[PDB]
Amino acid sequence: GRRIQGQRRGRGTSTFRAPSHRYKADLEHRKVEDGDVIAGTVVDIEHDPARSAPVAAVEFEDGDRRLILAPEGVGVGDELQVGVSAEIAPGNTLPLAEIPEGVPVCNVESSPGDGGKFARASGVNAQLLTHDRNVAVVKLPSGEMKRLDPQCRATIGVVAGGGRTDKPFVKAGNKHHKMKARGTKWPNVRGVAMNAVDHPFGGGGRQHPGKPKSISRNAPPGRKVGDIASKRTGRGG
RNA sequence: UUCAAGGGCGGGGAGCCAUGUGGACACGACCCGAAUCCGGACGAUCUACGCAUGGACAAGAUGAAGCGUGCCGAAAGGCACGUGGAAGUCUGUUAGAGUUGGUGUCCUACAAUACCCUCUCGUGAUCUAUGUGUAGGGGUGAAAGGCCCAUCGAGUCCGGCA
RNA sequence: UGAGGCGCCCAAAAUGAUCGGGACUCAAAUCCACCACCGAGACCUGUCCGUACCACUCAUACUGGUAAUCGAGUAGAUUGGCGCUCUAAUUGGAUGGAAGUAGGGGUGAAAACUCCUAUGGACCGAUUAGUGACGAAAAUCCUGGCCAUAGUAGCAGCGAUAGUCGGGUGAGAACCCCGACGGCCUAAUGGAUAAGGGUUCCUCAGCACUGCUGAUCAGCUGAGGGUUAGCCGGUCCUAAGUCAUACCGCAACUCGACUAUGACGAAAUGGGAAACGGGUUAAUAUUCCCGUGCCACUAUGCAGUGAAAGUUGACGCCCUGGGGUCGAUCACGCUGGGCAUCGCCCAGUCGAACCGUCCAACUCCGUGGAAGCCGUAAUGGCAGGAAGCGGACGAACGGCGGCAUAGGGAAACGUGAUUCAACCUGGGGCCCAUGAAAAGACGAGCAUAGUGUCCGUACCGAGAACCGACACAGGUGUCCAUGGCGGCGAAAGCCAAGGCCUGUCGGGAGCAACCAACGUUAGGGAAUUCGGCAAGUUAGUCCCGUACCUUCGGAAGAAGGGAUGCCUGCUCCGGAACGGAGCAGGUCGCAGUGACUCGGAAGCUCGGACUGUCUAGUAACAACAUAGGUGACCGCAAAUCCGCAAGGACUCGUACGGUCACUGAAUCCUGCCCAGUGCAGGUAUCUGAACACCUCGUACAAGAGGACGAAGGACCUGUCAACGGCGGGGGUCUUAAGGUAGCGUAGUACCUUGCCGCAUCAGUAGCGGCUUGCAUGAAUGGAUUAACCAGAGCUUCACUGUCCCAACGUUGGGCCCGGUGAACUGUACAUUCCAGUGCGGAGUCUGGAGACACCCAGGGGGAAGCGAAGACCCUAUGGAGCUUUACUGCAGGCUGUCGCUGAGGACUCUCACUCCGGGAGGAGGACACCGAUAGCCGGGCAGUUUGACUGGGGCGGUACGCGCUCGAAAAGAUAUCGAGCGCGCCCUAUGGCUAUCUCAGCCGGGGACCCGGCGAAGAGUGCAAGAGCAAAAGAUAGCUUGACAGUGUUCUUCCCAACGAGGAACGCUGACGCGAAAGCGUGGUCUAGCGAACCAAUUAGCCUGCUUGAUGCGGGCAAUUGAUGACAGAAAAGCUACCCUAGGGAUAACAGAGUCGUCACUCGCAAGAGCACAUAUCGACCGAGUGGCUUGCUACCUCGAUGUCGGUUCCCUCCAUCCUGCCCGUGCAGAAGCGGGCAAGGGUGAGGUUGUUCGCCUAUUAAAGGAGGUCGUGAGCUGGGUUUAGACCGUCGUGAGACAGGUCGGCUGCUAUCUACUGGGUGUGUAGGUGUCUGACAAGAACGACCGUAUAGUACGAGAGGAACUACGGUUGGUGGCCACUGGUGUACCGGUUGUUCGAGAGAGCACGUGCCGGGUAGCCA
Ligand SMILES: CSC[S@](=O)C[C@H](CO)NC(=O)/C=C/c1c(C)[nH]c(=O)[nH]c1=O
Ligand SMILES: [Cl-]
Ligand SMILES: [Cl-]
Ligand SMILES: [Cl-]
Ligand SMILES: [Cl-]
Ligand SMILES: [K+]
Ligand SMILES: [Mg+2]
Ligand SMILES: [Mg+2]
Ligand SMILES: [Mg+2]
Ligand SMILES: [Mg+2]
Ligand SMILES: [Mg+2]
Ligand SMILES: [Mg+2]
Ligand SMILES: [Mg+2]
Ligand SMILES: [Mg+2]
Ligand SMILES: [Mg+2]
Ligand SMILES: [Mg+2]
Ligand SMILES: [Mg+2]
Ligand SMILES: [Mg+2]
Ligand SMILES: [Mg+2]
Ligand SMILES: [Mg+2]
Ligand SMILES: [Mg+2]
Ligand SMILES: [Mg+2]
Ligand SMILES: [Mg+2]
Ligand SMILES: [Mg+2]
Ligand SMILES: [Mg+2]
Ligand SMILES: [Mg+2]
Ligand SMILES: [Mg+2]
Ligand SMILES: [Mg+2]
Ligand SMILES: [Mg+2]
Ligand SMILES: [Mg+2]
Ligand SMILES: [Mg+2]
Ligand SMILES: [Mg+2]
Ligand SMILES: [Mg+2]
Ligand SMILES: [Mg+2]
Ligand SMILES: [Mg+2]
Ligand SMILES: [Mg+2]
Ligand SMILES: [Mg+2]
Ligand SMILES: [Mg+2]
Ligand SMILES: [Mg+2]
Ligand SMILES: [Mg+2]
Ligand SMILES: [Mg+2]
Ligand SMILES: [Mg+2]
Ligand SMILES: [Mg+2]
Ligand SMILES: [Mg+2]
Ligand SMILES: [Mg+2]
Ligand SMILES: [Mg+2]
Ligand SMILES: [Mg+2]
Ligand SMILES: [Mg+2]
Ligand SMILES: [Mg+2]
Ligand SMILES: [Mg+2]
Ligand SMILES: [Mg+2]
Ligand SMILES: [Mg+2]
Ligand SMILES: [Mg+2]
Ligand SMILES: [Mg+2]
Ligand SMILES: [Mg+2]
Ligand SMILES: [Mg+2]
Ligand SMILES: [Mg+2]
Ligand SMILES: [Mg+2]
Ligand SMILES: [Mg+2]
Ligand code: NA
Ligand code: NA
Ligand code: NA
Ligand code: NA
Ligand code: NA
Ligand code: NA
Ligand code: NA
Ligand code: NA
Ligand code: NA
Ligand code: NA
Ligand code: NA
Ligand code: NA
Ligand code: NA
Ligand code: NA
Ligand code: NA
Ligand code: NA
Ligand code: NA
Ligand code: NA
Ligand code: NA
Ligand code: NA
Ligand code: NA
Ligand code: NA
Ligand code: NA
Ligand code: NA
Ligand code: NA
Ligand code: NA
Ligand SMILES: [Sr+2]
Ligand SMILES: [Sr+2]
Ligand SMILES: [Sr+2]
Ligand SMILES: [Sr+2]
Ligand SMILES: [Sr+2]
Ligand SMILES: [Sr+2]
Ligand SMILES: [Sr+2]
Ligand SMILES: [Sr+2]
Ligand SMILES: [Sr+2]
Ligand SMILES: [Sr+2]
Ligand SMILES: [Sr+2]
Ligand SMILES: [Sr+2]
Ligand SMILES: [Sr+2]
Ligand SMILES: [Sr+2]
Ligand SMILES: [Sr+2]
Ligand SMILES: [Sr+2]
Ligand SMILES: [Sr+2]
Ligand SMILES: [Sr+2]
Ligand SMILES: [Sr+2]
Ligand SMILES: [Sr+2]
Ligand SMILES: [Sr+2]
Ligand SMILES: [Sr+2]
Ligand SMILES: [Sr+2]
Ligand SMILES: [Sr+2]
Ligand SMILES: [Sr+2]
Ligand SMILES: [Sr+2]
Ligand SMILES: [Sr+2]
Ligand SMILES: [Sr+2]
Ligand SMILES: [Sr+2]
Ligand SMILES: [Sr+2]
Ligand SMILES: [Sr+2]
Ligand SMILES: [Sr+2]
Ligand SMILES: [Sr+2]
Ligand SMILES: [Sr+2]
Ligand SMILES: [Sr+2]
Ligand SMILES: [Sr+2]
Ligand SMILES: [Sr+2]
Ligand SMILES: [Sr+2]
Ligand SMILES: [Sr+2]
Ligand SMILES: [Sr+2]
Ligand SMILES: [Sr+2]
Ligand SMILES: [Sr+2]
Ligand SMILES: [Sr+2]
Ligand SMILES: [Sr+2]
Ligand SMILES: [Sr+2]
Ligand SMILES: [Sr+2]
Ligand SMILES: [Sr+2]
Ligand SMILES: [Sr+2]
Ligand SMILES: [Sr+2]
Ligand SMILES: [Sr+2]
Ligand SMILES: [Sr+2]
Ligand SMILES: [Sr+2]
Ligand SMILES: [Sr+2]
Repeated sequence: GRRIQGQRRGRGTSTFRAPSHRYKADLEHRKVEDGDVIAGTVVDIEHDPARSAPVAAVEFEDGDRRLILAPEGVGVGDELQVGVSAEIAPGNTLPLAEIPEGVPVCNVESSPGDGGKFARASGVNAQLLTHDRNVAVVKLPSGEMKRLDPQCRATIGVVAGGGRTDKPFVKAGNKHHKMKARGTKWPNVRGVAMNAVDHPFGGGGRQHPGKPKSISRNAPPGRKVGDIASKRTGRGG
């Protein structure tokens, strides 16, 4: 047949790329020499096109003006700290080691100095549970217990924008505007609604997948559609 | 070949070459005739979708939240009037976009998709110009096997090829 | 009373009857005899030719001879000859005229040869041997040329109907120019431009070309000329993004991703230093010239030490205040014009950049001191300091002054105001959406001077300059969005400025038919139709008023009702408007939203929630999307995806994420099933590859086996909002469960027009209910639902030419004339008609009939008309797209192993390598990544296959390999999807021999046993059938292994007649068994029980392997076993309605033709009953027929096409008669029924469901008959059904997909040549004229039917009931004609009146061929 939509994606053509030339900044933690002698002042709160959440512009002591992944409760004028000796206050960044157990953090680094990888979406937060000399245990938004190098930096507090998901889009037009700010092809035509040549589920008088939807992990691209390697399906049992 | 026998093939000198001609096989194989398949190229001046930078939307209707005033209330609030001006909101041949019916006109046409009346949309998932990107078993597709320069259930050109 | 001959009745069909026709009756019939004739290419006969044979001969050269026993021919075989080109040898012709061509003479059976004459003006032969791009009637053959078509179609149709009278120029004027009059265009038909074009621009001179006619004209032809820039674009900047170089990949590159660098990337329309006004030319113009001004850089001078922080460039959508120019309008003045019953109407009244100055808003400061005040259109503001007062900063493309005794104007050369586009500046609101960047500029003075180069510059910008082959009704961006009236308006309509008469052929006919657009139609009012399709109705604004239902938004403009102008004088709101809302009085019309503009309304049901999307070019929908619901994967060194790789999208993203899927708003809900399939997890044991390891084997190696065992599978578990499933049976069974809530005859229900009800005169429709559901049912989502809809169906009110039933009118065509001027199509002939025949669907054949030639107009019956090598169907060892547990492979994923890879069946470490980090360093780590290989998964991808037979194909079946009987016609051979029926083995005895013996069955004596008798065979002999067999071929007993090895002959397979395996009969040789021996035994009495090559295993001996020997392991001769049943041998599944090609009437669908079982109709016989009575009437059985209306059968015609059903319109016919006329019978009193006969003149109608045909139903009727004409009628109409592509449901299928099952949508080309006919002409014939006739023939339905009255309340009859003859009056259908009457029309005409323009008035134009309304003459009509 013809390559399915999931295969057109990988080519990274315009239709599938994110509007990067419109994105603001890479909200990675600042790189400090050591000591924590780095402080800045929240100079402004801005909208972040790539995450539908707010971001804060900070002016650091040494003269660096950088956008920051802002937690909830940060406002203009407030002073933020980034370093091993930073104060344990919402909005400050420091290694997990320096963080008191039982404190919600966000923008947690995967590997020390990478800039942050976990808990960066609207209103989410990781939960630092255990400390140690070799391993800091964090509970991520998905609820999974993650073991991290205690040298991994994080920001105290939860991410700004919480509850963004509580309000329904109501209209296709609203979904539309948001989708235009992402790297996604939208709207979505059902596989069952296409011709056999276009999808494993296409074809047949009435619409229906002429096959079970749970597909093997080993399936090749073009065939791996439907419920990928499902451990189970439905709501029952 | 055969204990044995019986079979098979060959045996008392005619061939070799040349020229014409009958016929066979591979090759285009008496000549034309068709839908393919493959290779390398050329096309996004059409069109599909995305992106960049610009542009367009008379007038009218309806009257959301919010706010106000008055009365009622212990309060919560309620009611009335006003204000306000929301909306993939209504009417609209505004610009602009489209095309339900006439199965009208035309059907060697004005036109290889046109004409007229009726009809639908017209502040938005809107329409539109230019630039720009995606290329052939590949694009693009709110999916009709639609569209990729009058051609697409696999473009076009030349070649494979007689 | 029997028999025979001829005839009669039985006896009905569709355009015109037939024996070929005429026509025939003591025959021109039939039968019995006879007589004489005609009539082939036969037969006889003369001459000649060919061929064969004979004699003579070198001869196949002559000559002679023979043919009763020779003379036709498609495919094909054989052989002699004609012509063409060039070569060679030999030999000729030609300027005293070659070849060729044209006409003509001669020869040859013919191919073809030759001569004469004319033309021509230079080459041309013959013989012989060669050479070959050597011969055309044909291929929808190719190219060129040409005729008919035809002086034909077009030069009309579009909301842009456009001209006319004079004159000018010229050889020539409808369309070239001037004037007048008349018109057209207003977001365009005007002005400026982008792309694109490229000289189209201007001038002069032209008209052969181009131009829908003409042309003096031009976008055409000839010749010249024309585009002038510091300040308008380019140039500069960067955008999405592109390229180049470096680096890396790649076999490689002109290929490819990242990362660096550099460059490229915006001409209307992104950012951006600076120019305005006027004048000038045939054509340029912010470019030239005049005046005035400005910017940048540089130099000099003065000033200045500031200089980079900040600001700007620089920004979304929606609402809105304020400032404010142009425009427009109002008031008054000035200048000029127009009009002249008034006193009005029009135009103008100007003046830039720039320099200078003014500042509202915003922000902030001082003062002040609000505890309730300040403020807005609105929000709002304040002791964190309100108002008020003062102040800093601070705007216009704006005001003001200069510019300006610049410019411009004939002149005047204004002044104020309102509403205010541009432009300036604020306030508010929205985002799961956040609305560029960079160069540059400001920051940062002034004088004077110098420099400011390079490229573009014309013109069109479109119903003739662009793209569409065109001077194409198409397509094509920007701005002019503020000209006047109008009105809500950037709407309509009318009119300016400006443009045009080129959406470019004209002339003529009261101008016919017919067609395209359109106006008006009495009464009825959807009767029309599949369907109100088409048309119409309603309409603007204000007031009153407004249901069910509802998600409380809506429904809603629901519905329904009323008002509407003008004039006079006023009130209210507001600062006011040339803004708005009202009042009082007066008054006109048919009509006051007067034209124009401008909704018809209501209810029920189905679907999809909604806005949105889509098949460019037959589908706009119920399909796609959607928010909402849900499930799946993934912690980021991730999941998913692209790349061979280098690398990459997602991703400046991180679970409130984003990937993969399903369902499809809300609301109420979403049951049972984990057996199969899918996914996932687990797994003692089982199974499970390669490397390494072990055993055997090999001096080694091949190889055989073993141990170990990953993923995977077995096995267990989880999982259905995972594929899917939820039946039959009984009061469980398959295969897990056995259908719960709901809904239900459904867009799903075959039966089916289900049944009841509603509604209608009548309702296959629709709605409600019932419901056992052929075959509903829960995210394959169920139910339900307000709102929405060019979605499907139904009903009602209103309205109407849809209809009854048509008419009249308008505009453009049509017709005639001038000019211009195609195409389609053409084997030939062609004046046809009725029958027949023929490959069964004829203008051309046969027989008749008719027919004087030509032309004009017409509507289209026929030419199975033209257009397209049928899209249907089948066939082909065709193609393609699609599917899958088809065949075979390939990517990809998982997994083991080896290399990378290091040190000390579980472990530590660091040093390769990986990742994080700017770095130090951290994390990990011999793993991972990568290379190689092995096992598993693997329609994600590729190549293929998927057979044949067949009363078409499919399904079914196998007549696909074998044996028997019959078919089979007495040798042999012989078909069908012919009839009956078998074989794919079985048997160590059920084989072989020998000995002894005789069987079924019946009878007699003591179903077992014993004895006797009869008994040619009916028994038995493995299994079909047919055949064979009795001291046996059977039975019993005993013995035995011949069911043996080798090798042939022959026949069969395969008649004749070639073909393999297989088989049989008969031999020779060897070895045996039994018998006294002859002899028997090559399996079972005979005919079925079967399998190639390649390969393997096996048996015995031998041959052989690359210089040589040995060993291993191979190659071969002969043969046995292993299978191909599609059985003389491929390894092999489907869909296509998205389809494509080659062909086929070799094969189907409709139709024709044949048949006539079926169907319709009739007849013979007459049982039976009809109270008695066969026959008033009904009528079984059985028998005999006719038709060609039903159906089936066949495959004869057609696949280079003969368009389906139904309807409609229009014409002809048949009779088997429904009515009407005339009769006969009756179980006929009458009236009326019932049955029958003659008879085809006429009639046979309107409606409800349904596409229907049919049929059911309703009211009428004399009756409301049936059938043929290609199931008459699409070059006539329709397009509802059927029958393409889109989509849904039920059922089927793993799936693609399928289903005379249902459902919504879905294209109808052509200018008539011939013929035919309706009408109209011109000629010829009869044979200069006028007028009047005849009547062969021809057409008619010209008339059909009914009601009523008198007869008569009579005849008849107890009564009830109730006729006729005849004479009358009227109605209806049909027919022909006419307009006094009634009615319609009446774009003659007269009137009323709305908007607008001409100043008013008067009088007029436009508002589509009347703006609208009223009346209406002639004429035409019903
Ligand atoms: C020129 S061919 C005309 S068609 O054959 C006309 C005939 C009329 O009987 N129609 C049919 O035969 C229709 C057959 C159909 C069949 C077999 N199957 C279907 O599903 N639908 C049909 O219409
Ligand atoms: Cl989202
Ligand atoms: Cl000859
Ligand atoms: Cl320019
Ligand atoms: Cl304001
Ligand atoms: K055919
Ligand atoms: Mg970041
Ligand atoms: Mg996008
Ligand atoms: Mg979807
Ligand atoms: Mg589809
Ligand atoms: Mg597929
Ligand atoms: Mg383009
Ligand atoms: Mg209001
Ligand atoms: Mg574009
Ligand atoms: Mg010679
Ligand atoms: Mg020739
Ligand atoms: Mg003609
Ligand atoms: Mg001239
Ligand atoms: Mg000019
Ligand atoms: Mg024109
Ligand atoms: Mg009427
Ligand atoms: Mg009818
Ligand atoms: Mg209509
Ligand atoms: Mg007032
Ligand atoms: Mg229905
Ligand atoms: Mg919809
Ligand atoms: Mg279409
Ligand atoms: Mg539509
Ligand atoms: Mg969803
Ligand atoms: Mg769906
Ligand atoms: Mg849907
Ligand atoms: Mg019903
Ligand atoms: Mg369920
Ligand atoms: Mg579904
Ligand atoms: Mg064909
Ligand atoms: Mg087909
Ligand atoms: Mg194929
Ligand atoms: Mg890295
Ligand atoms: Mg395939
Ligand atoms: Mg092949
Ligand atoms: Mg076949
Ligand atoms: Mg015989
Ligand atoms: Mg084989
Ligand atoms: Mg063997
Ligand atoms: Mg065979
Ligand atoms: Mg074909
Ligand atoms: Mg034939
Ligand atoms: Mg046939
Ligand atoms: Mg035809
Ligand atoms: Mg009769
Ligand atoms: Mg009687
Ligand atoms: Mg008649
Ligand atoms: Mg017919
Ligand atoms: Mg016809
Ligand atoms: Mg037709
Ligand atoms: Mg026609
Ligand atoms: Mg229909
Ligand atoms: Mg489809
Ligand atoms: Mg069908
Ligand atoms: Na092929
Ligand atoms: Na393009
Ligand atoms: Na309100
Ligand atoms: Na339309
Ligand atoms: Na292709
Ligand atoms: Na012959
Ligand atoms: Na031709
Ligand atoms: Na000024
Ligand atoms: Na003209
Ligand atoms: Na809309
Ligand atoms: Na299961
Ligand atoms: Na079901
Ligand atoms: Na809609
Ligand atoms: Na009419
Ligand atoms: Na005709
Ligand atoms: Na195909
Ligand atoms: Na086959
Ligand atoms: Na059959
Ligand atoms: Na044999
Ligand atoms: Na018959
Ligand atoms: Na009659
Ligand atoms: Na009917
Ligand atoms: Na026909
Ligand atoms: Na018809
Ligand atoms: Na038609
Ligand atoms: Na028809
Ligand atoms: Sr990052
Ligand atoms: Sr980083
Ligand atoms: Sr499917
Ligand atoms: Sr469940
Ligand atoms: Sr483009
Ligand atoms: Sr709207
Ligand atoms: Sr239509
Ligand atoms: Sr119409
Ligand atoms: Sr057309
Ligand atoms: Sr509208
Ligand atoms: Sr195309
Ligand atoms: Sr070729
Ligand atoms: Sr002969
Ligand atoms: Sr002969
Ligand atoms: Sr030739
Ligand atoms: Sr001609
Ligand atoms: Sr005209
Ligand atoms: Sr036209
Ligand atoms: Sr001339
Ligand atoms: Sr010109
Ligand atoms: Sr550039
Ligand atoms: Sr610009
Ligand atoms: Sr204003
Ligand atoms: Sr110009
Ligand atoms: Sr222009
Ligand atoms: Sr145009
Ligand atoms: Sr004018
Ligand atoms: Sr002209
Ligand atoms: Sr009239
Ligand atoms: Sr009707
Ligand atoms: Sr009707
Ligand atoms: Sr359409
Ligand atoms: Sr729902
Ligand atoms: Sr399972
Ligand atoms: Sr039930
Ligand atoms: Sr005609
Ligand atoms: Sr058949
Ligand atoms: Sr025998
Ligand atoms: Sr199947
Ligand atoms: Sr289909
Ligand atoms: Sr034909
Ligand atoms: Sr008769
Ligand atoms: Sr009668
Ligand atoms: Sr019929
Ligand atoms: Sr019926
Ligand atoms: Sr039907
Ligand atoms: Sr169907
Ligand atoms: Sr239809
Ligand atoms: Sr004569
Ligand atoms: Sr009477
Ligand atoms: Sr009486
Ligand atoms: Sr008029
Ligand atoms: Sr009106």
